[PDB]
Amino acid sequence: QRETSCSRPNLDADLYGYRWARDNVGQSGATIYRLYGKPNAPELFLKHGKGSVANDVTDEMVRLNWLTAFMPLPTIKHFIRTPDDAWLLTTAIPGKTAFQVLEEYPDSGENIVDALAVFLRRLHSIPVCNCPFNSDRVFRLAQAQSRMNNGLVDASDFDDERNGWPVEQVWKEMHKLLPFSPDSVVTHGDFSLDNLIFDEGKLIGCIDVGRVGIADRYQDLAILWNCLGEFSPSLQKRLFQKYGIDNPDMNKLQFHLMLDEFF
Ligand SMILES: NC[C@H]1O[C@H](O[C@H]2[C@H](O)[C@@H](O[C@H]3O[C@H](CO)[C@@H](O)[C@H](N)[C@H]3O)[C@H](N)C[C@@H]2N)[C@H](O)[C@@H](O)[C@@H]1O
Ligand SMILES: Cc1ccc(-c2nn(C(C)(C)C)c3ncnc(N)c23)cc1
Ligand code: NA
Repeated sequence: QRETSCSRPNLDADLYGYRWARDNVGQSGATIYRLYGKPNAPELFLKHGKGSVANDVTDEMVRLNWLTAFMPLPTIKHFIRTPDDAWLLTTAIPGKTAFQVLEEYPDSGENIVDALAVFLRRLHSIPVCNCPFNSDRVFRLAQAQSRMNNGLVDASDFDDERNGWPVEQVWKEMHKLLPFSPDSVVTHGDFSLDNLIFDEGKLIGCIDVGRVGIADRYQDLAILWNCLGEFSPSLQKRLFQKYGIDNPDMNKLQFHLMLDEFF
């Protein structure tokens, strides 16, 4: 059947009367706009990806859409995909990042880490049978290989212990840590202090979920542990203690930190 009846059925009016600011200025990836200062309307964020980055913004859109059923996330107001562009408009989660609150309230360090650990347990508790996204080490290693071969790796942003290493050395050394035992949980993928939002003293949500998928829990623990290393070894140790691991697996920890060097 081809019913063949002639019938017939955006982003412009969604943005009426907002002030525009351009955020996260010196960071890679999508251009980020903060929309604010419109009376009687919530703050919004608008991501714009061109070229390969449009795929990244598209990845984030579908992971927001899926994961919001389980966790507190920004809400998708509008998304557009054209052959070379992606625009993602979301509601802002009010508040400050974990990083911001740690700097502003140094004495709150322990409470902040406890909250991050509990939040991480909640995410990791989502049964994997719900998750349509694969983010496992095999998938991420292939992504890392392509980024290295495409010349995209930021070799000046390596951790201190790999400062000045050629990217190829990191690649080679990382492979010596394999194989290790399979563990699969729903992960965030970039669980840094920048991507967790606190408001009025409470952890109310996470952002930047474009790498969400099934992976080793150390994908999230490692990145966060690394961030806490800017502040104190005791906050790093407390993360694992609150999460409930007796003996942090230093091999998996090192593997996932090396892997994140490529991203
Ligand atoms: N290229 C884009 C990526 O840039 C950062 O990721 C990088 C980390 O920042 C680096 O680590 C440094 O910064 C940490 C705090 O972020 C510090 O604790 C750590 N001691 C520092 O060496 C790490 N070596 C590589 C990782 N790719 C962003 O987070 C990530 O979202 C973004 O996609
Ligand atoms: C100081 C600060 C605070 C928040 C954000 C932020 N970035 N982003 C993205 C980048 C995911 C759109 C957000 N998305 C939703 N809510 C947010 N609050 C943010 C950024 C910087
Ligand atoms: Na939600």
